Amino acid sequence: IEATDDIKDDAIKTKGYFIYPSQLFCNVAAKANTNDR
Amino acid sequence: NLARMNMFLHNINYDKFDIKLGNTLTEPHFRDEKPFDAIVSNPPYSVKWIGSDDPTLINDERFAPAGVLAPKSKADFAFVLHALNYLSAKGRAAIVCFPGIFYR
Amino acid sequence: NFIVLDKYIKAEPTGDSYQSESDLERELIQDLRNQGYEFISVKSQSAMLANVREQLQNLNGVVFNDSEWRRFTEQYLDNPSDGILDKTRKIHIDYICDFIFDDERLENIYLIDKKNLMRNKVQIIQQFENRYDVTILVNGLPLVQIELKKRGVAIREAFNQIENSLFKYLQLFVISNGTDTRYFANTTKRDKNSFDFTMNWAKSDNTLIKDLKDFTATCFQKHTLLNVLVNYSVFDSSQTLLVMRPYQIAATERILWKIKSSFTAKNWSKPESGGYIWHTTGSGKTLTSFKAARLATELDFIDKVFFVVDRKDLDYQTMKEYQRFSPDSVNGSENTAGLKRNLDKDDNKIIVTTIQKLNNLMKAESDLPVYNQQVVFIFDECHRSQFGEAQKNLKKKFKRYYQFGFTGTPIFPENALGSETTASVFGRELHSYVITDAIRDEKVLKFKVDYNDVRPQFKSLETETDEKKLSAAENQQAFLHPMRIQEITQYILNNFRQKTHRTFPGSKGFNAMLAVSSVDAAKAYYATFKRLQEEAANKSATYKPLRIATIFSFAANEEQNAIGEISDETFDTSAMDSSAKEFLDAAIREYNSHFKTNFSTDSNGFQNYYRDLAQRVKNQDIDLLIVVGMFLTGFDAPTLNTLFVDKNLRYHGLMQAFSRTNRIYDATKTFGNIVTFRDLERSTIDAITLFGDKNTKNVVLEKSYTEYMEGFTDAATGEAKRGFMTVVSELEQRFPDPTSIESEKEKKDFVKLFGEYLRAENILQNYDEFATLKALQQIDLSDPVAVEKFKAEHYVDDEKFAELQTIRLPADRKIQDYRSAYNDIRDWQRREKDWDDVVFEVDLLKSQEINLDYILGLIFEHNRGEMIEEVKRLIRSSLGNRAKEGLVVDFIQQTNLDDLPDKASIIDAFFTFAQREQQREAEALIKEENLNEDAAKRYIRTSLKREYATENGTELNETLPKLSPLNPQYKTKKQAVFQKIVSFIEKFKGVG
Amino acid sequence: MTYNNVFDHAYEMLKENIRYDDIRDTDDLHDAIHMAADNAVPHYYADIFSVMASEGIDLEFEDSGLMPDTKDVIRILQARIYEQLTIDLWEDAEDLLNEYLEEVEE
Amino acid sequence: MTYNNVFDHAYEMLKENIRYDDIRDTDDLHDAIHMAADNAVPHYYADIFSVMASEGIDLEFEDSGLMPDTKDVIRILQARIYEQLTIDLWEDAEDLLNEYLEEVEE
Amino acid sequence: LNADLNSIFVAIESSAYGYPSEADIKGLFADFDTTSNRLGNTVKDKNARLAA
Repeated sequence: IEATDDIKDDAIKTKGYFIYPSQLFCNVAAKANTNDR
Repeated sequence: NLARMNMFLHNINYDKFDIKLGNTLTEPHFRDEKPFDAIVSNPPYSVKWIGSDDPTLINDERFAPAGVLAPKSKADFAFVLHALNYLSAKGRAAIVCFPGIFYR
Repeated sequence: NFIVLDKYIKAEPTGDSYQSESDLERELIQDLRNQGYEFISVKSQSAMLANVREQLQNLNGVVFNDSEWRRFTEQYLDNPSDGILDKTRKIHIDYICDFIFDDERLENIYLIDKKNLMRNKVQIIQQFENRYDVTILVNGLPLVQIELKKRGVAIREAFNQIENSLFKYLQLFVISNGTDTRYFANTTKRDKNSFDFTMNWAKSDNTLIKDLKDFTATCFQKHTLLNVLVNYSVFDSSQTLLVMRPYQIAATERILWKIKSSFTAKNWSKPESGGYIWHTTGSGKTLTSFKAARLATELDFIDKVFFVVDRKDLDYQTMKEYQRFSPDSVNGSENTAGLKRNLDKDDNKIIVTTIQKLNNLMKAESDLPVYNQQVVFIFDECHRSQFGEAQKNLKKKFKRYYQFGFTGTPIFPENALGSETTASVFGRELHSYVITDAIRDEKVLKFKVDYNDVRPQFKSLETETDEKKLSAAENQQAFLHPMRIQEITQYILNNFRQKTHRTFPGSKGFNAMLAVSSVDAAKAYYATFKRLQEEAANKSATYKPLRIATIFSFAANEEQNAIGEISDETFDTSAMDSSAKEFLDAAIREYNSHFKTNFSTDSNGFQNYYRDLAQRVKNQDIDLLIVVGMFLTGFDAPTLNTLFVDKNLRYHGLMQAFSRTNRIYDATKTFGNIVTFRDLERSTIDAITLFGDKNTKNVVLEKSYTEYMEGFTDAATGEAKRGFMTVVSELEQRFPDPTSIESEKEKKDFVKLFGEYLRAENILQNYDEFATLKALQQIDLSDPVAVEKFKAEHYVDDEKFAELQTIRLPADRKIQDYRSAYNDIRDWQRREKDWDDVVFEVDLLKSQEINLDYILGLIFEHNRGEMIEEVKRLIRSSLGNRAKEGLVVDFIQQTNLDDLPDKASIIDAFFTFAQREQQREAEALIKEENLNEDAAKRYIRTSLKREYATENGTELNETLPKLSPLNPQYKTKKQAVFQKIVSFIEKFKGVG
Repeated sequence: MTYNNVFDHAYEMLKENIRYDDIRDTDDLHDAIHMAADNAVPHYYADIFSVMASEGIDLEFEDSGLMPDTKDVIRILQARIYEQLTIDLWEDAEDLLNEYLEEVEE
Repeated sequence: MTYNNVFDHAYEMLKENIRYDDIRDTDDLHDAIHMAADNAVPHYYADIFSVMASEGIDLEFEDSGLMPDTKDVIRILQARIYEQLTIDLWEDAEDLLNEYLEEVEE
Repeated sequence: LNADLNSIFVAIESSAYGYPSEADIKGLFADFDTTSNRLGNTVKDKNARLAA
């Protein structure tokens, strides 16, 4: 998803966009619930 | 699960690259897709299954050209009878077995 | 008292309006309160838990504190990781918890009192808090979930409309809309395999009960609901909750009632005590006998339950009975001391044995200790080859038994040949499930018996009723006259592609059988095919021939039974004479010569030949199979719709013979074409007389030709159908013919009519006279060569010829016009997305496809630019070919017919031109959007090998040009390029 | 992974041999015992040690000549398993002299 | 009953010896290693087989001369356990050259 | 008690070990019979096994 500015993300999900990596990757967790987070 | 993440870690994509849970002998899938171009295997030793057959699969879809079917404790040569099924004329199979075959 | 009801008074509302879901919900709740289900109100998970606690304390008689109840809830009842399967196993296996009280004692907390069902307490709730749902609690645990739907929503789509903790306990989902009612088993699947399994509750004579009122009055009785949900549902291992169809639950409770009411009379071992179930063959008969035997064990006074079969099924049901472990029904061999050990190996007293092992038990031993106990036998597959003397031995050397039998082949006093009836052996017909019900259940399909009345020379012989002369006329004259065989064979080779829906080359079709009487007949039949395929090849050399084989061994061994069955055929190739063995070997050599095999004529080569022959029919390799006796009981295929008969099929060998056709496939296949060549209609009526009334032939077989031509009112369902010619008149007299459809109501009414037209046409195509009437549209007139060949094919005198000239079909170009209009409606209302009301007909229009071959044939044969319009509407007649419109047009707007020398070369010329423009258009699609070139080339060729595209498989998104994985992006040029490439792959689907 | 698991495998395999070969001479029966015996022994390290920590079989011998005079320890252990199984197949031969061959008469 | 249980017993016993004897010469330290080594090995059949089916220790050798040329199998196995423990007590000697003797200064 | 062959349920004997180990008068040498337990996987299998 960086492919670029902010390492630390936030709940800005805009879930119409969310289905595109769910088709592309189908491991679509969050922006604030990762192992770095 | 660890196999499904094993091929997930190595940057393999999403759509095609799968494992199905279950016994290969009793519930194979895919039958339809296809006679393959390359199968590899490493069947574990002593993977017995009750026969011979416990179902009516003596007259199954794939073990009919064998004539007789493999008993419980010698289930390794079941795999090779499974092996020539899912394989085209172009295909080749590289399987492994126990050495101790005289004629068994 | 039963739960599959015999007599039910059909109740009715007034109404009390029957439309809205609020109405259905209020009326259902009121009716369940009237049946004694307590209605409560719960607004939380915790109050559900408190109710559960109160009900368990009321049942078990124990009292908790908050410590014990917290430990029991967190430890057994509501463990958080445990999914749906764990809860279902807890209802069906682990329904007792060992529990340690705090005053240091151990008791057994039940959940479901499975031996006295009345002690359970039921409650009802609704959900909190869109859907309108009715949940039924058993002792506070939710098990049954009723959903309600909009009445316009068809149930097949209504199925597709799919904290907390206790709602993992659900078993039965009942779905309904006020009109239809089905019930699932624990949230298995989705639309792809949807209504394979969704049953309907019924009465005891298999008449379905569909509306919500009678379903509530009959299924939701407390006794019946608890008894079905607990005592008749198998949690098999694993991922399997099996709920029995109601004709099974019928037979099971008849069995147990007959036992439990014979033991009070103390009336064992005599032919009025037993009885028999008669199922159809192949409906899931294992589970019925399993549950009957398992509930037969758990009567207290019943000691031993034997479960006998015929050879050599024993290991298979020794698995299937063990699919719910563990009934200990083990018999590897008759160690007679080991068998009486198994008689003495106690506590699990269901025994699977052959008739041979029990037979030798009665032979060898004579004074066993078990012969005075309470013994219940259950039999299966009672064809009379291994059954006779063992019943006499069982009547001799036993003292107390009840014998029950399942069957598919009953015997009646209507039958004969010195045998003894089932009722004089078993007793009452306890309950039966015949093919008429399965027809009404839409599980199998209807018949169509036809007598091909075409030969006046032999009409006396093919209609004689004297069975003595039916046997006596077996020679080379009465049945094996050569012109008889030739005219039958000519009929087959002229109407094979018509009956089996192969009138079009791009169509799929089906394939048939051919049953004959003797081997000496069948040799002449196969040689006649062998000669006439050559003679047909010597006329045009364009005729596609047929792949034909045969099999037969041995023999009409004994008389062995009553009238009248297929002889049980064995595998001894050495048992025949020299001639049939020689012919069989020659046929197998011709078989191997094309299929590249080495099946021999020993036991093993013939066995493997049979085991492959049953595989190659199933995937449309062989198109016709000459048959004496085989494949008439055990064979089963979904693409075999046609049985040609020259045989004396009688009473219920006839039913098995006809039943090899009508297994369901899709909306295209509708019923099974039996084409006979002897007098069999009276035999058919006399055979279906054995089932029941004379309404039966109005349900089983088929309506006549004129009744589909004209229109009728059905005496079976009270509908008023419109037939065919009325629909044809409605085509013209309701439309601005043919292509002037613009408003919404015009489009909707045209679809609603023309789908009915396609459906009626597909029913008509099996007939004879509609084939003649379609043949009349293609004739030369006059040209009495053509008219004489016409009347030679179709056997029409000139009065009937002019009469068929009177009746006017619509023009074929008009059919092209309306088909193209229907296809345009379909493609215009595929995009976005009032139209989502009527399902378009697809599978009919999925057929009649032209895969460019007949297109290139018309392009080659045309002489003489002017033809460019015609294909321009021929391409609008086939869905899935709309993109190749511009392709073929630009093939003929660039090259001339002089560029191609003949028909067979312009094919590869078209493929060459297609690839040459394909390369340029691929380069254009790459250049237009500046992609990742080799990556997108790999994507395009992969999608061509895969014949579609998708957003899945991110390598497409690896062809995104420089920067678009990012969230602040339009992601719209992505979808635009996706539309470009799906346009491209449709533009070349099938060429490469 | 008991000794009795291996003995059940050997018992089943010997039943297979006698059932499918119809051997009624006791010397050929004991040749079939030699067939089933090594064909039933395990091969893994931990399996052989878990069998040797189990009942029935003992570390002590019936014939020290079956030991190969060599430094291959699990060969010696597997020979000991072979030896205990040959004794237990003498007992199984006494069972199957009267178990299966009597019923097969048709 | 791992190998590491036996190694923990040997580690504890070697700590006892070095702690209560105050041995600061490495040859006498290895004599105390020989003291602790056989005093830590097990004696039962099933215990020795469960150690030999465990990790760390291998059937292969460091010196074949420790094998007694005899038909006493668990003597050979116990010698193998002794040998692997002597190697692991070389490592433990490398630990205890700097573990305990440094603190005791008063 | 062994006249009740395959009688539901188990815990009767767990009661029949409750009281004879009470016997608190005098000088017990009881507090004893607490090794018979419940496993087992299912309670019907426990009943069948203890009956065996």
